[PDB]
Amino acid sequence: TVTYTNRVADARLGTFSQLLLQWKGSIYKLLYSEFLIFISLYFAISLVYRLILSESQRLMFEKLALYCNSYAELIPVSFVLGFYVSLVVSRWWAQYESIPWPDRIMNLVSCNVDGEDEYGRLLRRTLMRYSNLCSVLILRSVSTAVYKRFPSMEHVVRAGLMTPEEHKKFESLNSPHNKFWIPCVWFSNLAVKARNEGRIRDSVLLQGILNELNTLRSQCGRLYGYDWISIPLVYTQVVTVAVYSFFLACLIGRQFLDPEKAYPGHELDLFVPVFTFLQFFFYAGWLKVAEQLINPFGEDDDDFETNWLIDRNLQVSLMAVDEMHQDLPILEKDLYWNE
Amino acid sequence: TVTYTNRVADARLGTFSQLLLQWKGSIYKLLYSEFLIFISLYFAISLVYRLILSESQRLMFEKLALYCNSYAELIPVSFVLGFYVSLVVSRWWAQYESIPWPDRIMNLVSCNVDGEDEYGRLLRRTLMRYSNLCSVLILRSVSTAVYKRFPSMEHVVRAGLMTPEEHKKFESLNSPHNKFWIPCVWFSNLAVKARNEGRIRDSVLLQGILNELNTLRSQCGRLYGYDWISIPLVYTQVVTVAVYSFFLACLIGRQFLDPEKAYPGHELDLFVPVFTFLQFFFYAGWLKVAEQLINPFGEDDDDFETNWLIDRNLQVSLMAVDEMHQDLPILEKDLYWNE
Amino acid sequence: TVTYTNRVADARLGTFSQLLLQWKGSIYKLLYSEFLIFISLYFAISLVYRLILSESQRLMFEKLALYCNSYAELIPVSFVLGFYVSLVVSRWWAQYESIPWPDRIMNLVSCNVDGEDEYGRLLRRTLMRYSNLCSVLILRSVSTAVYKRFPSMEHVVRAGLMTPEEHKKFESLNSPHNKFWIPCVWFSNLAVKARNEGRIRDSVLLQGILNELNTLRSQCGRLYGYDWISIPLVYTQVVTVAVYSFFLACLIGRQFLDPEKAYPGHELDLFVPVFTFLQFFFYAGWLKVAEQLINPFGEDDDDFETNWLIDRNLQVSLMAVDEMHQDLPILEKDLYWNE
Amino acid sequence: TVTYTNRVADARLGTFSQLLLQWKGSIYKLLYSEFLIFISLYFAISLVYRLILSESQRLMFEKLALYCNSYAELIPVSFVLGFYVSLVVSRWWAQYESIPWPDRIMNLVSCNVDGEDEYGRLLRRTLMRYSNLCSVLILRSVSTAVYKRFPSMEHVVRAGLMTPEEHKKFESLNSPHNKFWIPCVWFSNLAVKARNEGRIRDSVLLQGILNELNTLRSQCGRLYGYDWISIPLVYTQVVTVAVYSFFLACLIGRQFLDPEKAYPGHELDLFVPVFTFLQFFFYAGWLKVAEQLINPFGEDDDDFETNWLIDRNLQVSLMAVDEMHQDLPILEKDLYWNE
Amino acid sequence: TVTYTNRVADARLGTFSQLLLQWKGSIYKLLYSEFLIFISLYFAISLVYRLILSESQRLMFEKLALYCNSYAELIPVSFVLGFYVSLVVSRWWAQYESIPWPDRIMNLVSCNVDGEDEYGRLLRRTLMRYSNLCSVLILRSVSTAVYKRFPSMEHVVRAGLMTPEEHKKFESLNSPHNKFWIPCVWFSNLAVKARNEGRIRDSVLLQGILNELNTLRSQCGRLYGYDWISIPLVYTQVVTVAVYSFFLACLIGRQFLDPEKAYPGHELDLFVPVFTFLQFFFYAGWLKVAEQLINPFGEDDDDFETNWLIDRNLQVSLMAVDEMHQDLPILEKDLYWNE
Ligand SMILES: [Ca+2]
Ligand SMILES: [Ca+2]
Ligand SMILES: [Ca+2]
Ligand SMILES: [Ca+2]
Ligand SMILES: [Ca+2]
Repeated sequence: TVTYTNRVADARLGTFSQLLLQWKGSIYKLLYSEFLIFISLYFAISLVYRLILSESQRLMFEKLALYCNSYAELIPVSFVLGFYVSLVVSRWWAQYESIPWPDRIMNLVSCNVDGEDEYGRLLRRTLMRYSNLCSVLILRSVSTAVYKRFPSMEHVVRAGLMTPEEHKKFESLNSPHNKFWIPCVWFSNLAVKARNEGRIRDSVLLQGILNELNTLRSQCGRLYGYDWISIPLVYTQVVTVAVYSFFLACLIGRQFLDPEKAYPGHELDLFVPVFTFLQFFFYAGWLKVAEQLINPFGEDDDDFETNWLIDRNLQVSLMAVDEMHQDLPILEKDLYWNE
Repeated sequence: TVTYTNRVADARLGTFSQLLLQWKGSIYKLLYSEFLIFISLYFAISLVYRLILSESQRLMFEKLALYCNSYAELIPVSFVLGFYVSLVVSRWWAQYESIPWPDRIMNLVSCNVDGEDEYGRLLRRTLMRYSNLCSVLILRSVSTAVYKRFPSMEHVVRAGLMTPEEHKKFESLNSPHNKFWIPCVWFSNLAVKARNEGRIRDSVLLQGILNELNTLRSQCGRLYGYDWISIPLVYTQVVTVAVYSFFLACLIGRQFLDPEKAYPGHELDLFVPVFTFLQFFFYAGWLKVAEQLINPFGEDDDDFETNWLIDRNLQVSLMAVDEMHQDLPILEKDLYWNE
Repeated sequence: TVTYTNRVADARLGTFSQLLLQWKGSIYKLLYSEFLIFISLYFAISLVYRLILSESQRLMFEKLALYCNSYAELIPVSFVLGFYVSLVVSRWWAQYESIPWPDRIMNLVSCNVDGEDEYGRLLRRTLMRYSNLCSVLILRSVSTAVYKRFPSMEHVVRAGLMTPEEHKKFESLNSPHNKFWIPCVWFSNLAVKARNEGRIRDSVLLQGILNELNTLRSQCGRLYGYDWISIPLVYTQVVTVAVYSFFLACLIGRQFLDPEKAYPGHELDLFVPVFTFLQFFFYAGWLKVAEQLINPFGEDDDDFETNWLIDRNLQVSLMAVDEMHQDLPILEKDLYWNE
Repeated sequence: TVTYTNRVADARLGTFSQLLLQWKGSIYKLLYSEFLIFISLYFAISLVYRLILSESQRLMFEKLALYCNSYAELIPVSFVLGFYVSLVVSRWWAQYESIPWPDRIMNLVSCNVDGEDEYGRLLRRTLMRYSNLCSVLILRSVSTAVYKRFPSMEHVVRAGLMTPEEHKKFESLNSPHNKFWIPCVWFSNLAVKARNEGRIRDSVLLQGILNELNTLRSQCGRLYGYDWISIPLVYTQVVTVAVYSFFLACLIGRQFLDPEKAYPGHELDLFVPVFTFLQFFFYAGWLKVAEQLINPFGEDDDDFETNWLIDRNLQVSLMAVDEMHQDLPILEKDLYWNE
Repeated sequence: TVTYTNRVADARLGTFSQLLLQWKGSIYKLLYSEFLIFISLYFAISLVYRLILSESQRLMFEKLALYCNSYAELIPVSFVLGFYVSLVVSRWWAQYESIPWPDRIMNLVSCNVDGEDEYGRLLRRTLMRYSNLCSVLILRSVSTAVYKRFPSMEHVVRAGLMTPEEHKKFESLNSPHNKFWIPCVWFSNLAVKARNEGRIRDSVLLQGILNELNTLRSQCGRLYGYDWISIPLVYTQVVTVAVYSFFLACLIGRQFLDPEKAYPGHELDLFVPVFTFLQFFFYAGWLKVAEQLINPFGEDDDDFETNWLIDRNLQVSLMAVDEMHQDLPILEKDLYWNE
């Protein structure tokens, strides 16, 4: 993602005007190629009109230019872009909040699974590693950056997320579907084993741990559902046909005709339409918003930083249930102590 | 569904322009017949205008064409399509998230119902099969693809979802309503029987299993509610009358009149209106979005893959509570082991 | 409600065009009287213009018709109808999901309240009957169809929902407010009595039953809140003044003036404006959507079927906690049994 | 509030047309003064134009009227009113659902706190009175009607909501912030005291009572948050500058000019513009919707009835935990008793 | 924030018109510099047109002014501002409700952690101080005002939120990420230690305390997610290019041309366009709404008062779990006591 939230905290004079001079993740980086194609086509048509055509051909081209200028209409294009980009942004933020965080399971496994010896330490680390693996196996299915980081399951083993005996048990389980649900079953079986051996005290603490497991499972299921069910293809083809029809009308209708014939609206020849190019930046950039956000797990400048998030979740989890189990600072009186 | 999420991960040059060359689930496959009817009517009217009519008849037709061209208005049609398609897409995604998944019940039944002998194995398998049956009995009511897969209850028996004694008990229960709530009562009675025989340890684990049962029941109730309560019929008839009135105005008002009489706006005869046909693709495709998504359990190219989802849920459930009960990999130290 | 969800499963050629030939719940049944009033007023003004008026009076009427045709403006009317109908449809679907279903309480009372003798049977039936009564007492307050079914509390007694001793206890309780909260207190007291006599085993099962009771109470409170707090009256009067002002402009501005005087836009006399009548069907039907859905508990063709839903809930509840208490089919091996 | 939900149940002929003849809470009562100011300014300008000005002054005024009529533009005003009123109505209904209801705590305190003697009776009444006080102390902060009912804390004591020893303990607690959180701490301490004395049986029932306490605390926190964080002032000033700029353009541009000079669009002198006044009612009433609903706890005709709701909550709570503790009707067989 | 909710309770005559005379947080304070730049550029171009240019240059400037006036189009600018400001306001209110409040943890820690001696007092104070620290460490990451209050962790120590031994333990924990999750692990370990020493009675009360801890952790995670994932930069650059293109068209197209040449629409020379400046206030202020609300934790007049909220939360928490532990008013009969 491109974070600029510290830049737009106050509403000063140059609040949003300073954001037009940025390159990374901007509208220019997304519209360079389309703008150069549009410039090339426009000045090609204009120079063919000025230099090649004969006089009757010029008259027919002027009539065609008036015909095409009658259909350059902005309002329904603005409608369909507004509703489509609203749908895309709603699904974008809805996909962000489905990314699973291990912290709620971390707080309970760090405290409730007892044992300051080796075995309870190993038990807590294995539980949080099973929680992180259940998230990595769905992020490598919904994202291309995580999939380029983990192309095979052996790359998941190399990273330390899965011991080779867990990989042998993982491949021995025979299922033709996506296997992101395997560690979230291993977690619950290990938690019940830990209770039956005497590490978890009562049933209530075990059921709290299992409820947070099911919450993380529902998060992974939401990510799977957003990846598997896209925005419909016809509703994307409608907005592209609309925007490209508007720009095809503006390629011909927005020419500068001959002023000696005095057409209404064509009394001046400027050789370069500034406002047509600004309308191009407006409409084509407001389509590129929806092009960028339709899959936020890719590799754009403003797609989600998911590899960083995997690294954070693994380090924080194994830090909090190993180095922070019953390791508290000394209970002292605070500054607001009355008596 | 038609998945193209891997294709639109990055915002390259040909991001959405490559989606216009696709056929399966596209706008062309949904607009072929309407477009051919529109082409036939338009060129019929145009050739009758050019070849059959006399001169005074030609003058009356030109006056009628100016009258009909005065009413080809795009802005309220774009309004009503925008709001209606927003409603349809909101209900579409709301119906996806109501499809029940057995995984939250699966995690708890795989671990908490004890017994490595035959009886506890049979008990866990019967519990997850009662959870899957409560979902299949509502998917064969809300969907046409699941109903063509399971036309009678005997087809549900053949698939292994229901033993014949369960079918005899199912038909002995006399109720004139939809019976999708029967296995979700059998589940809770079998869970309480399993607790009273000594398989489930405490009351807390039993109540956690029953809470996940009630969550799956609420999912099935949401699917029943979305199928039974449609979008109102008058609010669909409004958008169809609007779009067909616009196209009836464009059949006559968008003719190419005789240029020798020099009507304002009709100075050139091109024999084929490109921009009228592009406006047809835009408006008729933005109506076909709402036609396709108004019942996402049918048999379109972008309706929900529900038979696959039933097969997945059954295989994953019976795999996780039978082959994975207290079958864990060997507890080893991970790569991040400090001491 | 008018269900057509099986008709619009696929996006065929005649998907929505077949819905224009339906009568029950359609736009025609809602716009018959307004359309006949509009036709009568329009042709009255037109025939007075053609037959009664003198020539200077004709000239003044033509000037008035041009003045009124200058104000027939469609875009803000389409704005205010779009936002108002969006609010109405949002509240409509929000009121559907607040209707209470007894099934979550049914699953727990069918299993956890023990006793295969007469007393436990009577206890379970009394609990589910107290759950259904707490829903009927709010549906007869928010709906007119349920109120015509149950005009007095004696009609609730006749239907079997309330024994006469419960009616005596119900009328002995002195409160000047709506008494839909009485059976939801009787439920919790009977559940605690059932626990203290030895029927409910532990505290956890009792608290699960009471939590589902409070969920059904929150559902009834939502229905009470949606009925008591309407859409504001000024926001309905705005959209009616807007639509009726547009149609008052179209009564006079859309006349066919005399072609011999050659007004711009009035060069042809057709005697019947097709597109004005189609704009009438569009705008008046898109107002009738909001007229129909503003109270979905009435007696329209697409209001909620609430009497059927009460009958279903009562039959399913008393069936599941009496005939299905510890009455399970024989535990057999399924078809996917491995060993 | 103005309830008309029983009036608009069916979609008859006079469904919404009968709502235009109502006065209480209507558009007329909110637009009387603005409409009279607009009428006075308009006819003042018109009579100064007709009677006072000389001929060259008349020519300059006609040029100014054409200039101002060129800027009376309706579409962006309709945009900004639509989005702003959508925000106001969304926050309005969101503030209704945050009003706390004591019924979920009432069901649990009526049943779980044991004791048919004096002490348990006093304990249950004190618990529900602490629940109601925690709601009254935030309704007298967010509302002006509740604040006029309870101007000081002594008026809260007079009403019986707070005994004078509770007022002494309430004022002894020294905090410079709003003290609506004090009775919601007293509730939890009294509940734990009641458990430790033997009135509440187990820990599970105590934790259920405390969870419903925290739910009511979150409701009060939502009301505090909606009152403290208003809609931004600049986003209200934008819509008022837009609507008043449109009406300032219509004061001068919508004059009836001299017909003898034959301006295009001013060929008739009617002395009173009907459609300009109807556009005034439309736009000014669609602003008065947002003016009325921006604080729904005031004293408009369609603000929330909060004093009634406080009276209801207090009477229902003290009725249900005192007169209805273990006072059940006699368990009889219902009408659907099979055997 | 700027609170005016007490001012707009009723819908009087001067309800919103009195808000146009306010300065703090208004549209004037946000548009002063842009308005002066626009005034300077406009009157510079106008005086260069009136005094410097020759006659043929005047003719070319009039042609250029007609060309630029043909592109001053308001409707798509109003579209894109409406949808963008709707997104900004939705995220604004969504970020308000993610601010964590300690009151739900406060109610349970004040009652369930036993001990009226020194040790239980210190235990309850340390628990609520760990809850407040977990909120301060994320507010100093998402806000600039809290970060200017707490620039280093030593400033957090000075304020009494963290004792120096807790700071030594906090810096000994080695993690390269944001450490706002450390006190929410210390809380759960101290709660389990308090249960194992005999202060918390059962497992159910401990699990309720831990569930409210996880709820506050999810609140802090939501604030972190809204700060880290901004609105996309291209979707802000689109709306700024649109608004600045409209104002660049209005700088030249809205000039007052020479009336002696009698251009259509330029028949009068007023020297100052009132309606162009009002359209500037409308569009530029409706952009400044989105400029102000895009980061509501900054230092605008209508950003969130977060330092006050931190002070309130700390004082209320340490007041309620120290001075209010088992300190109840005397149980007296209320005014509604029957017998
Ligand atoms: Ca992307
Ligand atoms: Ca379909
Ligand atoms: Ca109705
Ligand atoms: Ca108000
Ligand atoms: Ca700000």
